Amino acid sequence: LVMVVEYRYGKAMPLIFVGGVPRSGTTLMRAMLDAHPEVRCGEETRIIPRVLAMRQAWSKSGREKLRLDEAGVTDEVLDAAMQAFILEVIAKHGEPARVLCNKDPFTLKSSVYLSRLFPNSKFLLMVRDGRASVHSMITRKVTIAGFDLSSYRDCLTKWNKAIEVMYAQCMEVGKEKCLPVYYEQLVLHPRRSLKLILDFLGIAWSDAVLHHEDLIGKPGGVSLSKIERSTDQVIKPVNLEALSKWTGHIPGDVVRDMAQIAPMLAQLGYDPYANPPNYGNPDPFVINNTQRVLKGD
Amino acid sequence: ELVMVGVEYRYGKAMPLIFVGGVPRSGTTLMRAMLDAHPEVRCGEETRIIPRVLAMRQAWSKSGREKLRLDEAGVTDEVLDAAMQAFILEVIAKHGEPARVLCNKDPFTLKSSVYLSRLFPNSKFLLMVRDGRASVHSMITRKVTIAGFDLSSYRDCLTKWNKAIEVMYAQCMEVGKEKCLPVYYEQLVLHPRRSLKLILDFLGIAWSDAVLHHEDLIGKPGGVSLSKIERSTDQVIKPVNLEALSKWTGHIPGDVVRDMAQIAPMLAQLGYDPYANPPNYGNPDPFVINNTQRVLKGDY
Amino acid sequence: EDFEDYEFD
Amino acid sequence: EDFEDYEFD
Ligand SMILES: Nc1ncnc2c1ncn2[C@@H]1O[C@H](COP(=O)(O)O)[C@@H](OP(=O)(O)O)[C@H]1O
Ligand SMILES: Nc1ncnc2c1ncn2[C@@H]1O[C@H](COP(=O)(O)O)[C@@H](OP(=O)(O)O)[C@H]1O
Repeated sequence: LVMVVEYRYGKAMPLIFVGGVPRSGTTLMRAMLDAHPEVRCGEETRIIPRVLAMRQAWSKSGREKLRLDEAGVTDEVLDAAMQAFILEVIAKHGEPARVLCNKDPFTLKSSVYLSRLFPNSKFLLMVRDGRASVHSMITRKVTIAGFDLSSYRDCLTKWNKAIEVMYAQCMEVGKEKCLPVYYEQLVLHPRRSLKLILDFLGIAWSDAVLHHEDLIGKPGGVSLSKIERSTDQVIKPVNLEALSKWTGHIPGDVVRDMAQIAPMLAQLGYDPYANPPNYGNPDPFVINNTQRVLKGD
Repeated sequence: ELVMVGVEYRYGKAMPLIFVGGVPRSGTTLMRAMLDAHPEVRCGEETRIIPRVLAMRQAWSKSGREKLRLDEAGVTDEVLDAAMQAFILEVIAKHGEPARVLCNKDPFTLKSSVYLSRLFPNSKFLLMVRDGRASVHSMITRKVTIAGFDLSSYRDCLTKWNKAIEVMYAQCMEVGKEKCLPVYYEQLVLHPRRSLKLILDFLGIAWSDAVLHHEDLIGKPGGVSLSKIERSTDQVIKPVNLEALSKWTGHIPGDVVRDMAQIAPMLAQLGYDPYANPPNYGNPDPFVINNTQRVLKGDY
Repeated sequence: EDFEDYEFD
Repeated sequence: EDFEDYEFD
């Protein structure tokens, strides 16, 4: 029970799951939460998404589920096992804090299940223009098993189904427990965005969430894996550079078929025919941050 | 320490677990049935998910690069092991009735006995060993599927039985005498009383006569839970009997008979003569003879 | 789909 | 190339 004021970890504890389709601002989000003295997310565990996928497998498969039932390995047992594995990884892989958090992008495919397992956890789902997420994964070569980096159409098609699932789960979990966070809104208005999020989380304001990059390497602060692909971006302050670098890099046939390939775009408020949408007006805060990044601060 | 009622039994990483295993079709279900019949012990059915999580965790440490990324994420050996410990123990503790001593039987878990030993330092291991010609004949004629085994070929199945037990036996040896005991299926069948006396000693469990009466305890409180879709079930409902020791003989293709020593050098190493076709496994206790006559009489 | 009596060895 | 950056399903 004990992580090691003495916080004890357990099924009923307050928990924050951050996720979304990779290259959707998920690391930025968790680094901003990490900056808060009362929150710790830390790096991507990688193994949590694996045990969940495993779990999601033994459910669909009839033959397998029947065998597990007849062995007394019921939902009750699997869930208890999952709970304990997850609690241990989350609780022991970084420093302790009043509010524990996990970011592993795909965990948000099982938010309904995770919410059932942890009845006081809440969920932040990152949402970013699929066209930006895909162009990111192709040009930087961030690999996802089953996405074909040689094809915009494929990656878009699989972004679409991925976020369709995650969004539906977010809706079922309910608005008290899951908040869709729009990357482009977070970049455009950090302070407005973080105000709503923390509120939603039932956690109090701290200017530190607006200065995540000053807390990199520091204690109670933000810990970054040097192998994680987002790391070189998260060291900079919230800035505007990555909003629409995708524009013009989409093959013309994919541009034509955008609404059909990615109907989730229009669902989440991205006009699939704006190249790019007008995401909004930048706060002076991120205008200034952007200006420092270009000079090299 | 998680708790269950059904007095109240307390379970943790330091409790004495029994892990039974071996190559499937080696009498592993029989062995765990006999233990389930001890009132102090529950093994219960094959969980399936334990060797599955063990395979996964294996892959992660097997790749140097994946190990590095985990370490960099703070997901270190200690964190993995704690999550494993916790995962495996929930499944073992809760997949059946509670009992003073807890036991698991998933045949290939024994390829991971050094690891499980490390995770659960008072757990012990029973490696079931049976003439591979018998297990292979069994897996083939019953069509019991094992990932990577080609059931159309005795040479392939014996070649892989050989590899599986070579690894399992290397693990057993490495944890040592105090923690892993090989149990010969044929000696178990011919001599159940003496076998179970030696097995219960090794485990530091007081003798109980009910180990020799597992068939009277099927489906019963503190007794033997059987899954009706596990392939050993129709065999394990009967008392320890003799029919299955030697029936493999003569059903092995002549070329494999001939190469038996190249193909399965683990036969010799374990005390099965590869050119004895069959070996003399020995002579049965009157108890087993009577059990076998009861089976033929049709009391099951 | 790849269901077998023993899936991991 | 024993594991990708990501996985699930
Ligand atoms: N300080 C910052 N300001 C704005 N966007 C940031 C940021 N740090 C990271 N991001 C963006 O988050 C995206 C990665 O999200 P994830 O962590 O889910 O992979 C990257 O997009 P690009 O690769 O398009 O730059 C990255 O630029
Ligand atoms: N009551 C009993 N007496 C003797 N052997 C038994 C038995 N119950 C099961 N077995 C043997 O255990 C073997 C299966 O082992 P496992 O459970 O490890 O697969 C089977 O061999 P056969 O298939 O040759 O009959 C089976 O006959």
